[PDB]
Amino acid sequence: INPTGCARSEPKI
Amino acid sequence: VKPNYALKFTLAGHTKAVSSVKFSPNGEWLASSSADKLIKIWGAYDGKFEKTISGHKLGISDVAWSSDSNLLVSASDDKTLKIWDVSSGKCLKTLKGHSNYVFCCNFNPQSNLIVSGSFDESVRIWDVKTGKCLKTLPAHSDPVSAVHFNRDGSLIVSSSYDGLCRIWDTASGQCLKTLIDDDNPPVSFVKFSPNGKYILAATLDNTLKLWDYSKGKCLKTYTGHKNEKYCIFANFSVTGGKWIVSGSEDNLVYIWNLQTKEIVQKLQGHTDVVISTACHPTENIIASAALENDKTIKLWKSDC
Repeated sequence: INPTGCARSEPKI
Repeated sequence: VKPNYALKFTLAGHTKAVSSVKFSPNGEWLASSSADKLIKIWGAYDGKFEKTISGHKLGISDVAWSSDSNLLVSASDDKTLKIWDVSSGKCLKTLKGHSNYVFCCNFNPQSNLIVSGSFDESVRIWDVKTGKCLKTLPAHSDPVSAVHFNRDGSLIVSSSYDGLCRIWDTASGQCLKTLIDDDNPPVSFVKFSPNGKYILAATLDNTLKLWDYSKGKCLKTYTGHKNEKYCIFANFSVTGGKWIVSGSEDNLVYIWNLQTKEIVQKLQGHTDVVISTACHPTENIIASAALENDKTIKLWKSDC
């Protein structure tokens, strides 16, 4: 699950 | 000569990060996708909210228009894509098959096909009429960050965190070319030029590159911005002067002179990462969108 709601809005770690 | 983009409208309505904005081919509309699970349609000229399109179970990372401006396709964390009839807002087909987040999508120019890229590391090609998946390409060894058809639909270019850009034969599914510039930083975006001869690629080392597809050679690099963490859309602006346009992680829209590689404008206004930019197909208009601390889309207009 992406906390922001979608994959693109998460930073790459 | 430099452009003079200035802020015209700010489009507010999404309740989470906006992920992608795209202008309709006919120039009438702007579509936006968001982490809030919604697609919204706005007037391209007046910025006026038109409608909300809903149905996805989780947030959406990308959206794209059919060539006749009648359909949209969206890519979602819910592992599906959906084809929408814009006029009615109805979901016509749900494209199922991916086994992880669907990250990127695009119609071919004929608009009889859709291509998608996913965190499942594959690229899929879908029949628009039947909703059936025609090909599953084992394209990459890490998430697929962008997919795009060339001008006649004969080729697909894909990019991935695996550091590769790959070009595929649409008909046979064969990998025709792999492009890499010795070092292997994650590739976060890729797109054909409007004539199909070049590919513009972003990597997560603050760098954009213009590649000659045929020669397989990097010709130009664009730098000065911040891009270390996010898959940011970039564009060829061709309605006036010839620019490269991109978002940036310092909350700005960057515009470079395509030929000189010099930064010509930096647009201020957003308050979080600018994840997406788009260029109007006939008029000097740029749309930008930002992540969750901002949640807004902005329309900027210029005389050249």
